[PDB]
Amino acid sequence: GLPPEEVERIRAFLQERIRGRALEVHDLKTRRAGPRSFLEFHLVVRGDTPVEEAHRLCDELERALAQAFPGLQATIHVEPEG
Amino acid sequence: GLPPEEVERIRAFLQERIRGRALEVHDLKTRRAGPRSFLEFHLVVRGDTPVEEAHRLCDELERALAQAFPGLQATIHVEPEG
Repeated sequence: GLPPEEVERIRAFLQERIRGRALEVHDLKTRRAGPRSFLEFHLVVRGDTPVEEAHRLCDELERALAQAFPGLQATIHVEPEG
Repeated sequence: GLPPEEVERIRAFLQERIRGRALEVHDLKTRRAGPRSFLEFHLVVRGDTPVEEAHRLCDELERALAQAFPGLQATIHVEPEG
């Protein structure tokens, strides 16, 4: 897994980016493979969120994470509130 | 994989069960493990489908598949049209 400090940076980065668009990030898991790294988390959204909207958010977050954390690839599991 | 006639019955079953609730199923992958079997597929929904509704449909399809094909367990990837 990635260093705890990095995980905290990633959490803070996500929190800022999801304001008004998602409710919670949880079940966050990481692993390193040399020059590359992996992140997986559940992204909680309002139940009424359109699937397209959730998908677009995930795509944006993946791109943003890749830029801010070189080598990092994210997998995101969208979850409705409750 | 499962016997070819069975895979087609699974496909046709899904296509019926999603009438009025999703658009398409694709990329069906199957495996047998003794008396158990596994299915993975992609479920295409309208972009405006609420995330709660997509989640509920996946749970329903999983239950329906387990009843119609004893021992079969499904994993479903939701995706918006286009």
